[PDB]
Amino acid sequence: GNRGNTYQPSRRKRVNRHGLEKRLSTPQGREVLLRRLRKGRWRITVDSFR
Amino acid sequence: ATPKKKLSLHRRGNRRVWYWLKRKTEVAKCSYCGALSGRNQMFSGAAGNSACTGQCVEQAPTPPASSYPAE
Amino acid sequence: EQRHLYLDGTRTADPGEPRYTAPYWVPPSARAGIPNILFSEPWPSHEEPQLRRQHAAMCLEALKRADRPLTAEQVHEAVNSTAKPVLSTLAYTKKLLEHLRRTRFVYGRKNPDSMLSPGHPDHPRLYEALPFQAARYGKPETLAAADEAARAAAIAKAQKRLRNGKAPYPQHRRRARFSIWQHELAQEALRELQA
Amino acid sequence: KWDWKWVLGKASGRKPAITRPRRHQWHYCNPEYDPAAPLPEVLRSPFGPPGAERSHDWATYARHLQLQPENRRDLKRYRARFVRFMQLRELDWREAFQRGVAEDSRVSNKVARAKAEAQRQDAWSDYKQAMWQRAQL
Amino acid sequence: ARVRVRLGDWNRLNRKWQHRVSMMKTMVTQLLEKERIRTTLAKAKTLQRYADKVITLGKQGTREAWSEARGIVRTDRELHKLFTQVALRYRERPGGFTRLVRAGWRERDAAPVAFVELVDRPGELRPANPALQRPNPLSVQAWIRQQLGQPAREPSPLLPPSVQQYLREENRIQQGR
Amino acid sequence: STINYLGRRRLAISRNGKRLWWREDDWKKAYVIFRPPAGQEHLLTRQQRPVIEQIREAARAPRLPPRPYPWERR
RNA sequence: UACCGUACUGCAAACCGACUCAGGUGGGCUAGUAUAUAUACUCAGGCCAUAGAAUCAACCAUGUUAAAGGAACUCGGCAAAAU
Ligand SMILES: [Mg+2]
Ligand SMILES: [Mg+2]
Ligand SMILES: [Mg+2]
Ligand SMILES: [Mg+2]
Ligand SMILES: [Mg+2]
Ligand SMILES: [Mg+2]
Ligand SMILES: [Mg+2]
Ligand SMILES: [Mg+2]
Ligand SMILES: [Mg+2]
Ligand SMILES: [Mg+2]
Ligand SMILES: [Mg+2]
Ligand SMILES: [Zn+2]
Repeated sequence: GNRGNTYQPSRRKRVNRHGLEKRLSTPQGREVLLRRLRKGRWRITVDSFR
Repeated sequence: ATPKKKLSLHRRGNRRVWYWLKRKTEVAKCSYCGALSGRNQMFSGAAGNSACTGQCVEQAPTPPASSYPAE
Repeated sequence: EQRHLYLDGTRTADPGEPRYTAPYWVPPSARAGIPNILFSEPWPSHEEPQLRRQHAAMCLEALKRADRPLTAEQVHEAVNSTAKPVLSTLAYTKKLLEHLRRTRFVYGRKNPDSMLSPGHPDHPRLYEALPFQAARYGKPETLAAADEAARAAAIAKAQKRLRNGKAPYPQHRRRARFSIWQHELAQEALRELQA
Repeated sequence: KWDWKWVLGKASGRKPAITRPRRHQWHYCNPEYDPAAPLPEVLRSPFGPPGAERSHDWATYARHLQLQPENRRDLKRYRARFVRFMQLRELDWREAFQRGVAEDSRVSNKVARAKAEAQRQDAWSDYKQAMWQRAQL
Repeated sequence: ARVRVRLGDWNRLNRKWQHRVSMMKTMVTQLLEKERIRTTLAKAKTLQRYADKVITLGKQGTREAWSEARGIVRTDRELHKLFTQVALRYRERPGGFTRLVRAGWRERDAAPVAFVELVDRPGELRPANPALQRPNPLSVQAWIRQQLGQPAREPSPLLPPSVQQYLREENRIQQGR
Repeated sequence: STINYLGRRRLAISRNGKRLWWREDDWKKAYVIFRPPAGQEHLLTRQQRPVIEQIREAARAPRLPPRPYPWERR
């Protein structure tokens, strides 16, 4: 068994885990977003776009 | 299977003697076009020689032959 | 018109044996200083396929006109005796008849008084010349018996496949074989016969 | 209506960045695409019959849905099977075209080789008879 | 690991033997289709030996020779050329139908390169030598070839006058059958 | 007929080498088929040859060469 | 009868493994000898670009053959051979 390939990509799972709405659904996710804002990150979440 | 110290400039030069190339003591020079090659090798236009003027071969007359061209 | 020497002389060349295309006869002690290509070319002459087709057709028509078991001797004599025009040797006639038998156009039977075990290739064979080219090679009664045995084996394998969890016969997806090429090929064929 | 060197793959086409069209895009990747021409009823590929356009395939769907009333159990599965049949039939037309063109080309080259050998032998015989004739003279 | 050069045998040319024979058959077919080809020295020497074998087989002119060359030689346009033009061209030559001229090294791998061509043709690079050299009957060689059992082996035209008196006859034509 | 396109990626290397990357604004491409206005319909403005001969000529045609490589000289 | 997808790749040099990585990656379609999607050769189709060039080193890996013997080898017939 060769390791190293733990990242199996999937857009549904990526948006459903680290998206905006699961971050906003819980209070501590909202303080995660708030300290992302206080640090000054250009990308707030993995699914943000314009 | 591993160097224990760093090789010095003198020791490195002594070890690198096998890497050097020997000079060639003969060259075949075409008087016209100034080309240079070995005496056993064709270096005219059929081989690589963009400077060839054909003066390297000074005589080539062969008009007569007879055969069946297969078509 | 299709008459050529053998290079041995005293015979004529069948399609499939070396000819002699030199215009004048020269003996081999004399021709010893000449390239061999200047007497016989070593390749087939590009007309032996067509002549072999014509000779086989004449052998079949001679076997067809006399509806009797007709061994190699009389089929050779029968093809020769219709106009040394054709079939210079018995070996060429035997080669044509065995090729016709291998393509299921004629068949073979035993020769009485010279049986020599009929599978031995030296055995003379009786040729019957069946009218249509058969789809199979053997006696039709034996082919029918083998087909009944194979059909019963097919039923047995299907029943054994039903006791196990499988279909009786293998089910395959139906395919499409028509295309633009076949439609246009049909149009070309219809115009070709139409002219 | 088609540019056949492009269809067989031996010429460049209109929109050369495609190189493998689906059922649609055959009409617009054709180098001989005429905008003024009317648009066909079904918009088929090449490799299929001339009657393959102007013929709706949903008559097959309704026909085998009507005479077999037990195909109405899973209707969505039935429709998926029908669409899969449509793509598979488009592939089988291509395969039949390729096999037909290959079987034509085999006998065409097989005839042309024998013609070339007949020409070569009839050219050699003239030279040989010329040599023996000049030996006569 | 078997010794091929140093113990006169065929070169290996970095290939398995079936690939090696197929490559030589392709190159001899190419050598007689275009009469001068250019390649590396090892293939050039192997091609020269194979060309001598194939050209002599074409010089026999027999049906078995045609059958053997039919598998050895691929083109069929050039099977005719080997049995007719090449056979008549070298009908009296005792081997050595090909010359080799070295042409330097090639750019992709610095391998030595040789030009291999058929001799005695219009477009060759050195004058050929005659295959035969008519002997003076008033010299030592002719008398050695009389006391010892040697043939005359003189230069000859394609059809000598020794067949002229047979071919002139109108009763030796058979009408063409 | 409408096609949605992404913007082109743009590279505009800086005073220190950074690889500044841009993206043009996304655009939609429309293919509009028009119709002749009134009475002017003549400006659609277009011998034979058999399609069997077309396919047979396009099957004996020489193949397209494989695409050369950007470092390859031909 | 609108909107979104439609290029290219997809057992892979374009995905997951730091790589042009011998690894991992789901479903479907298919011709003949022929008979099973196994096996040998082949159809349609595809490929012979990512180090090349010769040659007899020793030695290493993977195999073929071997006279007379035959587990006597070895911790142990392990490995090969054999059915
Ligand atoms: Mg595993
Ligand atoms: Mg990682
Ligand atoms: Mg070795
Ligand atoms: Mg082999
Ligand atoms: Mg759309
Ligand atoms: Mg794999
Ligand atoms: Mg790794
Ligand atoms: Mg890989
Ligand atoms: Mg194979
Ligand atoms: Mg390579
Ligand atoms: Mg023994
Ligand atoms: Zn010069």
